Amino acid sequence: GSTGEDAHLTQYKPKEPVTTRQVRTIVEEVQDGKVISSREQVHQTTR
Repeated sequence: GSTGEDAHLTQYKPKEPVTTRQVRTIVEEVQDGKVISSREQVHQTTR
């Protein structure tokens, strides 16, 4: 009987009892994936 196969990430978000940083507000924006219109490209199914 062959063994199974899977994957996982060893890294994880550390949960501290108290954070020094106030973290009043956060941001997350990049140039990539801007999506100006996404109409120039043409896609269709194999049918």
